Amino acid sequence: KPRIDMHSHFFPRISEQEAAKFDANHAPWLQVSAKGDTGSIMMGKNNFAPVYQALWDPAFRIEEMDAQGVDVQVTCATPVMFGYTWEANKAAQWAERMNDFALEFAAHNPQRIKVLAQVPLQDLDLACKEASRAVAAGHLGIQIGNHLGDKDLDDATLEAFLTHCANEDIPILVHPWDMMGGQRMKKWMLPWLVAMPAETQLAILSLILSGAFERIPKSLKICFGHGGGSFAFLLGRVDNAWRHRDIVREDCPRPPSEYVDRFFVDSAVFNPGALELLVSVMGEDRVMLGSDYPFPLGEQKIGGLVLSSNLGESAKDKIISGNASKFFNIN
Amino acid sequence: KPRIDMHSHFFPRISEQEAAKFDANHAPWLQVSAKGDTGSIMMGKNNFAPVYQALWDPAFRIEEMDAQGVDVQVTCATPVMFGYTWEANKAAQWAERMNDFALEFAAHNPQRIKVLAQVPLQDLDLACKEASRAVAAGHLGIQIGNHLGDKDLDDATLEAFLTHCANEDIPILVHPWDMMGGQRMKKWMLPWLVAMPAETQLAILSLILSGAFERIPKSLKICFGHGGGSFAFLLGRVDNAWRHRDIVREDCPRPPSEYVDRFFVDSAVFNPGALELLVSVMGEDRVMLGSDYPFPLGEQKIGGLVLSSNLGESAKDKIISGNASKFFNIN
Ligand SMILES: [Zn+2]
Ligand SMILES: [Zn+2]
Repeated sequence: KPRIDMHSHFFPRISEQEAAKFDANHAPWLQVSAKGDTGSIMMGKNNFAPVYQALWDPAFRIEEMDAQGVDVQVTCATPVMFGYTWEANKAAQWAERMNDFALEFAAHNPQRIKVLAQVPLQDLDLACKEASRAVAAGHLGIQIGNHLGDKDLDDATLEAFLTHCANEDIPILVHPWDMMGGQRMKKWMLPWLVAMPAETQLAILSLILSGAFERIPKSLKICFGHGGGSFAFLLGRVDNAWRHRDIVREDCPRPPSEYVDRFFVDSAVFNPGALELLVSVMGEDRVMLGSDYPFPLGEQKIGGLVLSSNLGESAKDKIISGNASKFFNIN
Repeated sequence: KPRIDMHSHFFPRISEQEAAKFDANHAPWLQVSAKGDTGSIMMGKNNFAPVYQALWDPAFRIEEMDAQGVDVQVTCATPVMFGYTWEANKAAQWAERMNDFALEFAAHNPQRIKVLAQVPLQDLDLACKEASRAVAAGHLGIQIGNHLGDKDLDDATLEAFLTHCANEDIPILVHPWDMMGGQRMKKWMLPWLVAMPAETQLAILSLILSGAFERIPKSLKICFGHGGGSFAFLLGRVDNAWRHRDIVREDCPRPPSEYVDRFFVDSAVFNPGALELLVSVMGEDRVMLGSDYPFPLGEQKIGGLVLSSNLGESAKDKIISGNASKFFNIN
């Protein structure tokens, strides 16, 4: 404290009516109960997901932000409302509305509620254009899904989007999404426990092993959700492959582990042993506090894992505050 | 002072014609150079994967085990030999043929070379039979793939098999294979770095979260390859999902981390920090030295990682030999 939570999500107060004007049965809208405190995300006229009032409603969130030790919270879209599968124009039309909706959300208090914007990533131009229009309008950066939906980061198109954002000092949060294991992982929220970490790790490696970091300006500010999934733990596995296989080493001139200095992670790894190794790999300068609020699989006690750790005080302040102040340029 | 490597692979001297009897298209076979030093595993008339002499030649393997300081090696099928997609009776015939080759491989030196059996896992009745048969013939246990198409370890067919092995005191090594991810990970051996440790993690969580460990006798000796993939690192994320989501908790009565007392992992994580986490999670009693010999991205210097670690002499003895001697019953 100043305490920054850079990983959380919102959903806009849109009517099914307005949603249908985009798509009648594939654009998400928000159903609210009589007594406000509950509701649900809807796809068609049929329920999609039940949802906490904290997801929308900036006023209710602030009270929770006060109850948590949380001064500033960055929030961006729920992966559902991405729409990387729609027509390019309908998506870019949709993109702008959510981003304006996000600012109507951060209008309730623009000091404590910062917002990242979404792009139509299926269309490079519109994506790049939407990004600058939104960051200039007051969004602090961009949140993208981690793939789309079959050729991963590394794809020269997505590399180009990263160059655009890097050239204009646009910060990126990369979020795992649209996993991933097919017709498996049906129970116990397995996609969140197995697939999400894997997606996130895939995205990172796809940048390192393609040698994308050799072509992208160091101006690139890029953060990866959920501690970078399983990346930090499996890194030694990767270096070993790099050392014994020409194919792993062909587009990657340095040991993959060299590249940790070209990206950020959030701290959401839910375990002191694991947070320690994450910092050991990433450096205290490259780990930012994120909660994944207000999702049940997020951190309930926001900052509790960091504050309670055997990390230095120097390290704690950077993670809780220092790193996100510079990354997003917040003061 | 003895050294036991409990994770290595072999491939037998099968000719194109003998494999042709099983399947002209899908039966793997071995093509050796005239000198007898290079080799290729073939699928039908097609080149699958390049391999070298240590895979098939136990004389050449012994000298390599001599150079490496490994006293006793436990080896088992290369997963391409599984034939889980085949017609059952054909696959059962194959399994037996393969497991007889494995006895003949071990014949060169049966005190230093120990084998695990494969099974027609797609058919429970035949699988149990072949497991029993093979162990009575000299195998110290079974190696199975971690899944059968969309069947993960929580599937009743797979749980019945484990339950059989438990009752008959047959140890199991669980190996990742037939990796998820589709057309997504085609460069830099990404399926090995990303999908492989995720598969292994899914196998473990599938037993844990379905409550399968509550139904399977505590006598079951079961080990997971490559340190149980990313399991140990992402355990916190699991325990936290279990604590805040009833659908994650529904079939699993205890916190997922309590189940580390029901299984083992090999030590192949390629990083002293990762090894330390792993041991911290599993305990020095539940981690065993395995190299993934003789594949390019196994451990080239067998035992190097464990030996250069800050672990006590007591824990090193266990991982290097102690644990496997009791797990597999070796002298
Ligand atoms: Zn999230
Ligand atoms: Zn292996």
